[PDB]
Amino acid sequence: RKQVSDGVAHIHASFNNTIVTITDRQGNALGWATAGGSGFRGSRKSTPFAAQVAAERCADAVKEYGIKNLEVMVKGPGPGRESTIRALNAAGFRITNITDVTPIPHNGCRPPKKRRV
Amino acid sequence: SLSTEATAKIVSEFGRDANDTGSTEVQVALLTAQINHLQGHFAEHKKDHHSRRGLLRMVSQRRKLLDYLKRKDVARYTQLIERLGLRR
Amino acid sequence: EIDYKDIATLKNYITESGKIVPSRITGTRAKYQRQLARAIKRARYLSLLPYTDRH
Amino acid sequence: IKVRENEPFDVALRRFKRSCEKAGVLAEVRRREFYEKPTTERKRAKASAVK
Amino acid sequence: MRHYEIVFMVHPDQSEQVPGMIERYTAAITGAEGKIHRLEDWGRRQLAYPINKLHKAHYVLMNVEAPQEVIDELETTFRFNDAVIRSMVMRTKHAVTEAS
RNA sequence: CUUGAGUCUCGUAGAGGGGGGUAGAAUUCCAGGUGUAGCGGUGAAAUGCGUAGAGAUCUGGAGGAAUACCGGUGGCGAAGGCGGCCCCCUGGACGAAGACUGACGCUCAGGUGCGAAAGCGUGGGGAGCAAACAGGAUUAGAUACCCUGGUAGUCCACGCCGUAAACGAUGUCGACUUGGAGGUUGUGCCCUUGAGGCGUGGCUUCCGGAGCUAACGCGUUAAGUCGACCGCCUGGGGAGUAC
Ligand SMILES: [Mg+2]
Ligand SMILES: [Mg+2]
Ligand SMILES: [Mg+2]
Ligand SMILES: [Mg+2]
Ligand SMILES: [Mg+2]
Repeated sequence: RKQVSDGVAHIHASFNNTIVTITDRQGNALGWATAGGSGFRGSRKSTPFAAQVAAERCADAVKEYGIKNLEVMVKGPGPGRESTIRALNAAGFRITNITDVTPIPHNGCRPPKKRRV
Repeated sequence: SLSTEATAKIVSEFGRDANDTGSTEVQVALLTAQINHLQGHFAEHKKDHHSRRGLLRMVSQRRKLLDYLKRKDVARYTQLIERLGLRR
Repeated sequence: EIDYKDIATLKNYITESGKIVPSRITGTRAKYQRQLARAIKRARYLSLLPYTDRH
Repeated sequence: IKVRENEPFDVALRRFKRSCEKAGVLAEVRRREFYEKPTTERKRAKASAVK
Repeated sequence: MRHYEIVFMVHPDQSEQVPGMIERYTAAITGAEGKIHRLEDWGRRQLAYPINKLHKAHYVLMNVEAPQEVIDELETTFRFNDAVIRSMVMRTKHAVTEAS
């Protein structure tokens, strides 16, 4: 609808869920997808396959923008960390730059105790 | 600690003559310098305990040098205190 | 290694991420490593070197 | 960790992320801190590294 | 009287002040028995990171040997000179001169 | 008198202390753009947050706390403890060419001071984490573990509290007694033409001999062999309780 031909793809590789948001090099989101919404939930939405069906689904929503190339912004561990990228490129997307933007504080806030069993 | 200059300077006014820095009188005098000069550093900050530890070591030590001097020769002792105005 | 403005030298003692390289890997002595760390750190503060890759 | 390789050959090159940053730095911060546990549990590795 | 390796970087669109600044700083030092041992003007230079907008600064050296009093006075001015940004200053370590 | 102890000279390493600045990463919050139906969480869930537009993403702003990497079997400190960078003020330790003093030393009941965390008072601060508390869940029950929130507190100044598995569970000082491998720092010699090799002081890891030990083990940094001073123990419970 605006024709960008080349933007960027962000991937929220969270230990529980994975969402992909395609947006121009500016930041303005063009479309997004998420494993949780791509069907399976919980025990099944947190798998590597999840991000696949999600990422590919994010394209069938923004590809309508005449996108050709696109960089990748990966942040966070868990599955769909790499899976998402593959499917993305495998969709014809002319990849270019793959950079990890995972947050890593030089010793700042205090992480939560949590998990104790 | 103390400036190399202020040091040599005091080593003369109390030193048995010069080049010598072992003289009881000298040490005592030398200590009183930092002891007094530090009062300023401690008058401020205060919570600087670790540094105080060093301070006291100088006092307690000087107390011995002085006490010792008195035993080896009351003369030098009485005079020494006068120039440094010590012992209450 | 001794000076900070010598970015040309410190760059060798820094990974591609920006963080300084370990002492065991480089082999450099400990005494030297410490002196290097300080130069590198203050060098980054004068924007003569990067903190990480992003900025 | 930036990766921009000229000439399209879709090669991930995940070595960088898996060379320092990424996991290991995140999994390390996931749960609580450490406090006393690090000065030991971590130094308890040298007791192993030795032999 | 001690030594310091003062290095200050000024805003790019303030380059014309760089020279004027130097003369004043230098004069202030020598004025009170100062003793400059290195005056390098690296001029405009790309920044490792965009330290508060703009990725190009204007670095300058000093390595001047003078009493803490003046160098301290100088340190403050840097804060009251919107033109100048970052500023670092180390101690003696035996007067340095040349290279860099 | 000079070998103990100390002073001076010159060097050396250091997260030693007090004060004041300051930098980057990140979290959260506020505002706005893009964007659309989920996000978040768990073993699943649910509470919760979403169409009053979240999450994601981008931009700008506010603020508090802690300083990735370096980093270590590391270093400094009486102990407690102390990690970004810079300045100011300041303590101790070590080596060595030596110079100086001349037993000025060791220990120490009472005394004086320093004391983690939590806690207390006054006034600030408050992002993250989190006793209490409130929900959701699990369970037979679940005043818990888990999830969603969240107050004190955690941060600062000044005053108090004086405790800890305040642990090497090993008082301090000094002298002796096979060796091996390594770390850190000072210094001397060596075509140093070298990464370097050899010595030689300080501090420090692991292994181990004699010897010691009930055994485990300790083992020149002893729990071996000795001397000086101090602290403490005398069966378990009752009780570190009562008065
Ligand atoms: Mg909780
Ligand atoms: Mg407290
Ligand atoms: Mg309080
Ligand atoms: Mg020690
Ligand atoms: Mg042994």
